[PDB]
Parts: sequence; structure tokens; C-alpha cells
Amino acid sequence: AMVPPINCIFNFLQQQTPVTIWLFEQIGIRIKGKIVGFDEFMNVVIDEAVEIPVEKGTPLGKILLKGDNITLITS
Amino acid sequence: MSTPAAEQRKLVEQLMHDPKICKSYLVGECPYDLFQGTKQSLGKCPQMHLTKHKIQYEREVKQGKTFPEFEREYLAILSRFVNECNGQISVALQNLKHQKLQVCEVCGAYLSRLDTDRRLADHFLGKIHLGYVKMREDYDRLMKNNR
Amino acid sequence: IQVAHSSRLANLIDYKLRVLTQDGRVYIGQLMAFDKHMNLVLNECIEERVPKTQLDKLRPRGTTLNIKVEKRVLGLTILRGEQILSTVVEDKPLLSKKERLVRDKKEKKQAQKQTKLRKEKEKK
Amino acid sequence: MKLVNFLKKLRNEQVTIELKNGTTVWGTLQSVSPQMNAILTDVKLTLPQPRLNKLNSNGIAMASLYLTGGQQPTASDNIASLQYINIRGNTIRQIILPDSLNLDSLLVDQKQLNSLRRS
Amino acid sequence: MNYNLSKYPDDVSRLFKPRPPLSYKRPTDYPYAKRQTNPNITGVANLLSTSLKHYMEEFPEGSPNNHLQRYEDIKLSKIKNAQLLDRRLQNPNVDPHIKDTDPYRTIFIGRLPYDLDEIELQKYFVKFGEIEKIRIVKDKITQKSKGYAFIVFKDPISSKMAFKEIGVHRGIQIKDRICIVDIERG
Amino acid sequence: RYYCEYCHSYLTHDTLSVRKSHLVGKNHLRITADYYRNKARDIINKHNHKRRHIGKRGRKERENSSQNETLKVTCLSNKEKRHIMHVKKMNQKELAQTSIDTLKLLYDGSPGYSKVFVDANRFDIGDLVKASKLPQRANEKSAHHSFKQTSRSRDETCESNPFPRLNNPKKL
Amino acid sequence: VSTPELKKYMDKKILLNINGSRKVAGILRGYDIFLNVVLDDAMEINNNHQLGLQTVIRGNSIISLEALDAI
Amino acid sequence: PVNPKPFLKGLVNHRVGVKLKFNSTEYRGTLVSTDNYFNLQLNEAEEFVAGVSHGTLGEIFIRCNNVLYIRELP
Amino acid sequence: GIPVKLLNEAQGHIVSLELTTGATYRGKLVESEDSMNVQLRDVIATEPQGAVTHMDQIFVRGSQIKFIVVPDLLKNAPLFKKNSSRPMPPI
Amino acid sequence: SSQIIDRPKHELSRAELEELEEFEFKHGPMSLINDAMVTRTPVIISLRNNHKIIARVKAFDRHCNMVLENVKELWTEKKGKNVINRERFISKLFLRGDSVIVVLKTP
RNA sequence: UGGUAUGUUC
RNA sequence: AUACUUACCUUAAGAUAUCAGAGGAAAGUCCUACUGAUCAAACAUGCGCUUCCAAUAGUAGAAGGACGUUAAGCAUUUAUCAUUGAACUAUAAUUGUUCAUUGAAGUCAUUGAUGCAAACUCCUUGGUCACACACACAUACGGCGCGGAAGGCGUG
Ligand SMILES: [Zn+2]
Repeated sequence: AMVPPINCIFNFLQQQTPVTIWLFEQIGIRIKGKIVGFDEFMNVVIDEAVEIPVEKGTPLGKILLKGDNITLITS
Repeated sequence: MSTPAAEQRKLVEQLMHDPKICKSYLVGECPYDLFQGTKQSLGKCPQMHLTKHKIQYEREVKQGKTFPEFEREYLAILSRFVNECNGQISVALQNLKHQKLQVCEVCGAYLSRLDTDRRLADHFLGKIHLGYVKMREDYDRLMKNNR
Repeated sequence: IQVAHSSRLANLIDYKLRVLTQDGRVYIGQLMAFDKHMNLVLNECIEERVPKTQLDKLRPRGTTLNIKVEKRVLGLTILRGEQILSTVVEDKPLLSKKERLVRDKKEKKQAQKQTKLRKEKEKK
Repeated sequence: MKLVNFLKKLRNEQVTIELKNGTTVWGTLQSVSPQMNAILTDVKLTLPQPRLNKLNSNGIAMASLYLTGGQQPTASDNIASLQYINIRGNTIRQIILPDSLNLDSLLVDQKQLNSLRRS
Repeated sequence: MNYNLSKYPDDVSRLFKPRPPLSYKRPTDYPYAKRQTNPNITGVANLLSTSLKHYMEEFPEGSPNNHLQRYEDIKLSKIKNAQLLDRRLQNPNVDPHIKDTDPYRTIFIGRLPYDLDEIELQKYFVKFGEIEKIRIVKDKITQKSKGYAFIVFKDPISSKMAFKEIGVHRGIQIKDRICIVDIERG
Repeated sequence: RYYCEYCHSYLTHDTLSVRKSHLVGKNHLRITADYYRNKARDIINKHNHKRRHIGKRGRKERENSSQNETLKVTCLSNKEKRHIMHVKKMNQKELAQTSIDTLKLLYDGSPGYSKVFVDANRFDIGDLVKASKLPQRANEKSAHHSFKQTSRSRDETCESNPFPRLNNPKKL
Repeated sequence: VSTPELKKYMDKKILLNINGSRKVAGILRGYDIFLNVVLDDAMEINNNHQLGLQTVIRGNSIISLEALDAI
Repeated sequence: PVNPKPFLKGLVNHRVGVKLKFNSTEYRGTLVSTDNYFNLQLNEAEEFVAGVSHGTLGEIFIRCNNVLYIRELP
Repeated sequence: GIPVKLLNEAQGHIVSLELTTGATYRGKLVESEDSMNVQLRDVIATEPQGAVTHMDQIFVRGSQIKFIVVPDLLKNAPLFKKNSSRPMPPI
Repeated sequence: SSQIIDRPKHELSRAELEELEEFEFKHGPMSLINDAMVTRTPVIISLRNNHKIIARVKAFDRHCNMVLENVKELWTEKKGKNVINRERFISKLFLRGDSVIVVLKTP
């Protein structure tokens, strides 16, 4: 059985499993948080978001993250 | 359909109890869906099918609170196609009765004994034969689970 | 070499082009085909590049600059249009415009004969 | 409104296309494609130095100018004078227009005016 | 090339013998991780205090957008023709000229000849019933006959057959034209 | 639509399955093989001349040619050159398919032979020869050829063939 | 448009270079038409630290995806 | 369970902070209206190239591709 | 268009392609797509700073390709012919 | 109005496409540029190569490409300690839309 | 009302 | 070749120069082997248009190559990281130096690479055309032989 990546992002939403989002480099932060809703374009909204430099980084509350930047969504 | 971004939106829009939900897709394979690709397609499935209901149903089976009248609904679907194609394979056996040919029930169509194993393997890997095979062993498995 | 003022990339089939890419590399070859995305097909295109060591002789100040240019030979390549930056024309085609016309009329004759034959053969 | 249909109207005028390298292309403009593929003819590619001594310039675009084949071998600055350049559209950053042309004749979209009269 | 992953036989696949392998040259661009446009895009607000004031002292008034003027002119002339249409619709009961007897007997005919007569079209309606009144409409600015006329007959059944005949037969033969016919509809 | 300029035939709306089925078809594959055989034959045997730009011979040149002599030209007949050019083309073809394979004959008993020379057990192209075989859908050709296949395994040790010379070999 | 031809790489270990430097190796569980890929038990090869139980990679950032198994 | 397009429709005429991907520049301001491409129009906006606030900005149109994230501010 | 169809002609022949990262790959072309995704087999892989290795198969996303070098006989392929006439397609 | 905004564009009729373009320019984010086109006020545009232009918009477009008059380009160049402010005046200019980052309407 | 493909029979 | 068996398919829409004027089926639509103006294409056809077209009265030369030799040319510069033991200098946990041991990777090259420059050998290409072996020219130079190549412009 295959799990397409829409299904994996939707399982991250449905179980609220906390994700680390690797943005693409030369920015140099990562977003930790929980996925509340995701787009067709892989925009995601994050509740209780933290940004981390590359584990002392700032909190953001709830953000909309544009999917052009995202490199990995890992748990 | 056209641009890839438009194609995904349909899938995600489809990701996001029985009045508007088909049961045959939700139990197993919807037999509307299985030979819709080939020529023997009756047509499109008239009741709506979603992936979100399939994930909810896998959640409901995994928790263990299964409800078997749904499976009785699905068995009521299977019996039509089983009896119709069983009549039709007996029509095929009557045509074969009334250059060596044999009739294969498990596709419901003609084969020859003269042809070799790899061409016959090609025919055995078909939309019609595999839709039939999932249909039939699912039917016999539901019947033996009833008995 | 002089090129016609109204010569688009569809006219310049079989001319020898000079395609420039984003990484500073020049591809030189006979043009075979092109596409909507502007990705070429070049027949005998030879890649050239300026090495980083030779490069500071290009910077603004002898009379003439002499740049040893690292060239590789590749043949019948297709480029990708995303990388192409601009194209310039280096050399005219082998055949003259009149002689190119003669060849095209000949080829039209031979092709029409062959499909006439294939039709009358499928009839019998 | 697409301004590419504005830009196609020019068709015989000395422009200066400033590309994303930093290289600027001055020349008589022939056609413009619907993806902004300018074809200029009597062009003079040049790469402006940054007037501060220590700052270098684009180095890749120096290589690109020399490799066009038109750099004058005695020349001090990076200029390359070449008949017929053809420019893929995504490269253009801005197009310096001539002083003389009247915008209020050219910017009238005939098709927008057409539908707006029709409806 | 000891082996063939292609569909062709060996002799055909030897014909597609490639060139020798490409030589290696050291790169002159940026490695893929180091590629970026400009970061440290500086802020826009510093301009707004100082540089904008020089710009406003230098160019105080913008040039007029005369290209939008033509779109607005066709829009306002559409609105103007709507207002004139409102006036012309403003100027039946006060019509008077067609205010002869009741509209049950009154047939209209249209696209009949401007250069026709009263008596020949009246006889044309008299073909299908007795005539009580007939009236051509001529333009009140200048008396070109408008090609429309109202004929009230002595009976509405005869006028119904007249409208049927003289409209349904492709518009009755006019002096030089096709005269459709129907009821008054006023 | 899809049109195969090798086969010269239109087909209905191309789906990757239908098109991929066509490109491995048998009729298509013999016609494509013929096409490139003919084009390689042409770019060998194209017999076409360079332009000859003929310069006016100097007088100082033309004295020394007057000394030497006319030299006789040998020219064959029509039938003779027909036969001899058939023969020469045949010689170039069989000299092109000639390959030297002696060193595989000489090492035929050596201890690590199967792993290097069988070419189906090699470690670089061992998987590729396995993938190269065919679908092999007509087994009637396989039953028509009644040889034994006689494959060499990789598991051979030097215990088999202890004394190679006991009538097992033939001379070079 | 058209889904990539990775039906033969399913459930096999695979090494792909994200961006130009990172190299992630995992078991391929699913793919999309953008070449998004989700692989279980990922690890980032440099010592090499594991990512997580289930990751997705945006195929915008994948260059090449060679397979470290049978196929 | 809130998706991104309803999230942006919900933030209409509400204070929001958008940070561009470049310099960690951020614009904090009230959201007037948003596109299908998520182009952003901000009113009474202030500019933060670091934590440092440089100024106040009247109305800004922020182009769709540059924004890293959009957050709702306290 | 013609260039993508030329890449489809080269299936089963040794092609060499240079990616946008700088890497070079030379191997058989097993499968190619309309998007230019290519799958090379028995591939010799040269990294940008020059190290060479051997890969059994590789799938490169076709967005990353700079150029592809196909065999040299394919200039005689029939899709380059200008004057060409079709057999009147069927229903 | 709202329903044409929510619907996917491949379904919409041709007149609905033209209607949506007018609607998004009138009541939208690009409406900002439109007001400065009509009220004839200068805008400050910040480009991707770290140049800032001050200009008036003569026309604009779906991709945010815009024809500008009285363009003034401001930029700064730095090596080490050293920094120079360079400024240039151009009369009429086309600006391709992909370079812009932020567009500000001057009060 | 079709196309390509496959293999059998003669 | 026929025939039969299966297996795989059986679709993005729309358009064909523009502007103005007259006519036909108050607003717009459609059309006119209608009429103006602009544009574009083909084909003829010209310009005192512009550039280029190789010795034989000689053994040459021009343009472009070499993935050619001299050639190991001449001048610079490169060839791992961690752990442990031993001697060792020392302001020093032993920073420096040498020898051995375990582990980790590791494109080949060092006759290489890079910088500079020269000679030589050889390939492809061309009107190797005709009349001439000539005292010209300030408005600086009869551009007043036949062709060919490539563009610029004009007319039909
Ligand atoms: Zn074919």
C-alpha cells in the first residue's frame, strides 16, 4: 500500500504529531510546530510555532507558512 | 488535467454516514471503480466516493467498533455481478460446446490451450481478470465468514 | 557576417549559433530544432568556458587580450531552455539559399511520390 | 491588459534592455514574442563597472560577454558590438524606453477598448 | 558495450556507438548551496523622509493619463446614450394619433415602404377585412414615413386573419419591401 | 495524435501504455532497425565530390611534365568492376565483423574463469545480461531450437579439471 | 499531468540529494506528481543523525534519487 | 482544522506581521485585502529589518513570492 | 516538440547529461518522460569537484538538467525532416 | 463576485475571467497600484537587486509589470568600510514584474 | 464506429 | 495476407490581419469574388546601393581548426583526518618536531596541474573567372567586364 504525501501531511494534521519543518537553506531557521491545515500548494498553518536558528529560538504563535520555502516536513 | 497544480487541488479537495457516502468503496473495492477503465464499464459510480471516509473507516476498523450491516450492503452489491457473469460464463460454455479453445471463468472469456504460458500470463494480468479475481475471492471470503 | 533583420529562430535552421547560458558558458553548433520553452538541439556544438584563472585578464585596465578558453567537445546535444540566456549567430549554412530551395523542391517531390505509392499499395 | 502587447508595438526603436546580470543591451528592436523574447539587431552589449575601486563586478557576466564573440580585442571596458542578438524573456529586468514616444497613444489597448465599446 | 539493454539486435546497437566520455573541467559558477539572489535587501522607509522630498520639489505634478481618457469617453458616451434613450422613452395614452378606436381591432404593420401610399396599403388590409381607420407614422422631426402603420378594422377576427396573412407570409409584398404584420401591442 | 515516421502509421490518442506498447512492437522494431541500417550504409557509401578549383599551370611547371612521359592508365570493364566492387564491399564487411578472441580460448581452464569470462557472472554486467534477455513470449522458437543451453555456474572450483591435458584440449 | 515512473522503487532504500549538499536515505513509501516523496526511517548522511519516523520531501528540492538496493 | 485560504480570509482587517524571506525584514500592519496568489495589502504598516524598527509605512503591496510567513499578532 | 521527442529516440543508448549542480552522468537511458525526467542505468557519475563513482541506477528530475548528449547517428532521425507527407489519418 | 473568486479558473467562462481581472484590480491588493495610477501620486518600489525606484505608474499589469515615467533609481554600493550612494534619472521605463518586492504608496 | 499491440490457425 | 483471442487506449477550448468608411440580415452582433489606409507573406523586378570571392610573371598565401608534435619545454605550486604510546624543544594542559600503532574516509594524475611563449607538421575551406603587365589622384582616386555569396532599400 502506498501513502501519497498529501496523506502523510493529513495524518500529521489528524494526529497532531509535532513536526519539524526544514526550510531551505541560506535562510537558516527551522520551524517546530503542529500542522493545523495544509494547502494544495503545500502552504501550511502552524499552531504554537517556534522558529529555531541553525533550540533557544523565538515563539510565533500561529503562522501561515508559504510552501515555496519548505524543504522537509519531518516528525 | 491540464496544469499539475490544478490536478492536485482535485486530490486535496477530495481529502478535505451512508446517505451521501457509497458503501462498496468503503468496505473494499467499489465494483463500479474496478472495470470502469475497460470496455465492460457499466458507467460512472453514482454515489460519491472520498478518501477521507476511507481513512475514517480504517480508523473505525482499527479501533474495533465494526458494523457488519455495511458488509451485508457490500455483499448485496457483489451478488448481482457474480450471478450475471455466472450466467454469462454458462453462455460462454454453451457457445464453446455448440483450433482448440477453452473458456476461462475467472476472466469470463475465451483462451486457447495452444498458446504458451507467457501470453496466457499476459491475459491473466488484466483489468477485467483482476477486477474479477478481487470480486470473486472477496465474495467467497464474505460467504465463508457468514457461514 | 550579416543576418537578415527579420530572421527569427525559425529561419535560422542549420545556421551555426552561439548560445549563452547562465553559468557563463558558450555552446557553438549547427542549429537543428527548437521549442516553445526555447530548448535547442545543436549538431556539433562545442562548449567553451573561461577558467577562473584566465578571467582577470578580462577586467578593465598589451593591445589585444588573449584568453585561453577551456573547450570540451560534445555532439548532438539538446540544451534546456531554462538555462539559455541569449543566442548569437556565428556562421551561415553550408548550402546557399538558392541551393537550399532546390533541395527542398526535390524532397517534396520524393515524399509525395512515396505516399502516393504507399496508398496505391494498401489498396491492392 | 498585458503590457507585452504594449511592448510589441515598439518594433523599430532604440531601446536599452537592462538584464538581470547587470549587462545592458542597447539597440534597435525588432519583434517581441508573447513571452517577452526581444530580438534586437545592431546591438552593443556592455557591462557597467561600479565606479568604486575595490568592487569588482559580475564575473560570470564578464565571461558571458567575452564568449559572445564580439568583444573588441583592444577595448578597455567590457563592450561587445554584435549584429543580431536574441534574448530569452526571463532575463530582462527593465527596458529603458526612448524619450520621444507618446505613451498616451501606445497604451490604448485596442482589445479592451473593443470589448468596452461592444459592451 | 558488451551487452544490449535496447530492443534492437547487436548490429543495430553497434551503430549507436557514442562519442568518448566527456572531459572534466573545473566550475566557474557558484556551487548549488551557495546560490541566492541578494539577501540584505535594505529597507524602504529611509527614502520616505529625505529622497521623496527632492522628488516632489523636482516633479510636483504628474503628467495626465490621456490613455485612460478614451476608455472613460466611450463609457460616458454609453451613459449619455442611455440618458437620451430615457428621454425618448419618456416622450401611448397621450400619443393621440393612434388613439382612435379600441386596440382589439388595431393591427400593426412594419417595414412597409416609406415611399408607399395610404390607399394601396389600406386596400392591402381591405383584402382581409373592412377598414375603420388607417394611420402611417411619420417622423416628427422630418416627415419620412417610418415604415410602420396602424390599421384598425371593423372587426378583430378579420384583423387577426390580416395579421396572420401579412406577417406569416414572410412579410406582405410592399411597394419595394417586406411588410411584416401583427397586432397593435400598445 | 501519435504518428511513427519509421512505420509511417497514425494511431489513436496516445497514452503512455499504448505508445510504450507500440515502440516495443515487432513490426516497428524491424522497421526501425532497417531505417538506421540504411542511414549508416548511406553515410558510408555516399559517393560525392569536392569542388575542384583548377589553377593555370605555370610554364616552368609545364616543361618538366613534358620530359617525364605519359603514364598508362588501367581501367576495368563494366562487368569486371561490378564483380570487383562486390568483392571489395564483402571484404570490408567481414573485416569489420572480425574480432580477436584468442585470450578467452587460452584461459579456458583457469581457476577463476567463470567469474571473468562467462560474462553472465561478472559483477559489473551480470545483472544487465539478466535484464537483457527478452519477454521470451513465443516459446515455440525455444522448443524449435533443441540444443541444451549449458550454462557455466559461478560456483566452480579447481578440483574439477585436475589434469587439463588428459585428452580434454585441442591444439591452438 | 503525468506521475513519475517510480513504481519500481517502492519499499526500497534510496539515497537522494536534497538541495545540493544534504543527502537523505530512507525507504520510499509514496510519491506525487511533483516528485514529492515520503520515506520512513530517514537519516541524513554526513555521526549521521536520524530525522524521524515519517518525513515528506518537497520535490522542488530533490535533484537525483539513486537507489541503494536491488530494484 | 483551519486551512490557509480561510486563515487569510479570517485575518482580513486584523493586525498581522509578514516576514519576507530575505533579510528577516518584517512588516507589521493591518491586512486590507489578499489575492488568490496571496498578494498582500497592508495598511498603517511598520518596518523591522531586524528587531530594529526603522519607520512607519502608509500602504504597502507585498508581492506574493517574497513572504516567508504571515502571523497573527497580539 | 522535437527536442523532447529526440530524447525519446535515445532510449537504450548511452547518453551523458550534466545536471545544474555540476555533476555529470553517463549511462544507458532506460526511461525518459515528457517532463525530461531521466533514468540512467549502469551509470558512471562524476561529482562537481571531480570524483567518479559507479551507480546501478539513477533517477534525475528533469528540471535539473543542463544538457543531454545523445548518440551521434540520431541526426538522421526522421523527425528532423522538413518536407514530409502523411497517409491521411483514419477515423 | 465572491463565487467567481472561490471557483477554480479552469471552470470559468471567458467573460468571467475578464470580470475577475477587473474585480481583483478594483477590490484587491493590486488596487493600491491602481489608486496611484489614477490619483497620479508617486510610488516607491523596492526591487530584488537592492535598487529602489521612485516613479509614477502610467500602466500596470497582472504580473505587476508597470510602465513608469520620471523614474528615479537609488542604490548604494559597499566594499568593506566604503559605501557610495548612486542615483540616476530615467524619463520613461518598463519594469518587468518579477523584480518587485514591495510597492509603497506615497502620502 | 475505430487504433496500436499480442499470439494461434490456414 | 485472412480470421479469431485477449491487452491497452478512443481527445483543453477558441481563432485566421488591423483601423475607418458605404450597404444588408437606438444598442451591439454577423456578413459583403464591397471600398480606403496600414501590416505581413510569397513571387517577379530593379537600383552607378554595401561587404566578400586565393601565386603561376609563380613553389606562395588568406580564413578556421588540430580532441597535433617538440614536451618530463621554461617558471611557480600541490599530495589526508582522528586516537594512543616514545623522545623532543618550552611561557604551556604538553602548542612545535620526529618514529611507530588503531580507526575513518580516498577520481585518476605529479612525465600531473597551473602560468607563459615560440617553432614546426598537417587537415578543411575559396571564381585559384575574363581582359590586362598599364603612371594615377583634391570634389582624392571612371564603383564604365561577366558571374557568385550575403545583407539594406524600392517598385509591381
Ligand atoms: Zn512505429
